[PDB]
Amino acid sequence: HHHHMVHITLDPDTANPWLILSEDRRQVRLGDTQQSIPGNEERFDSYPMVLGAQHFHSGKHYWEVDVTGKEAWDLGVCRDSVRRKGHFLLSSKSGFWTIWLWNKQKYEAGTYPQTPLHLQVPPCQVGIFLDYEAGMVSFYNITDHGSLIYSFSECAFTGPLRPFFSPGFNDGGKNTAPLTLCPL
Ligand SMILES: CNC(=O)[C@H](Cc1ccncc1)NC(=O)[C@@H]1C[C@@H](C2CCCCC2)CN1C(=O)C[C@H](N)c1ccccc1OC
Repeated sequence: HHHHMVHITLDPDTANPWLILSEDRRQVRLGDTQQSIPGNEERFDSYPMVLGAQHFHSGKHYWEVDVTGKEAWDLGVCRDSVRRKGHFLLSSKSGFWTIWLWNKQKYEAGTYPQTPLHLQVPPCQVGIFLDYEAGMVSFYNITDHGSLIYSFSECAFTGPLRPFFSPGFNDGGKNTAPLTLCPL
């Protein structure tokens, strides 16, 4: 899957305004306050969420994310069509294919309802693989020899798809650290 590597740039036009993106659009973290930026149609308004600029219409695509020091986060892909504005449940039923950590050490897949995961090694790095034609998205524990964390299959897929990130909420005080997309 390593050879299907893709270079992803976070899109500030989708970014929830509490989010702070590094200049190179390779890092995202949650600010202590809220940016003043357009209320445009792509912007996630309710939750600290951001997409990659990239759209996947076909083919196989792979990337990695550092989560070192983080008590919560959310990673995966979603339909370009997913709703941006207002409250919703993160799941395949809303057109997102994600896993997450919340409340330090509780890992779960975004099934409806959510599936708790039994991991042997807390991941410091997460790999995300998309096979469009096979309607598949899978999550590997880079820290544990690239062991499969979880796989969504028979996803079908018709629209364009988007990479998806949240550095999580900081209700904790201790989730300040950013997500980082690893150079590969
Ligand atoms: C709390 N309900 C849940 O089961 C999960 C839990 C969850 C936590 C973390 N990662 C994924 C899932 N929440 C959601 O699906 C969404 C996304 C979530 C975000 C995502 C990453 C940034 C920080 C947290 C916060 N969340 C809501 O708050 C929903 C919300 N409560 C709501 C859903 C419907 C109808 C009215 C409604 O509230 C008005």
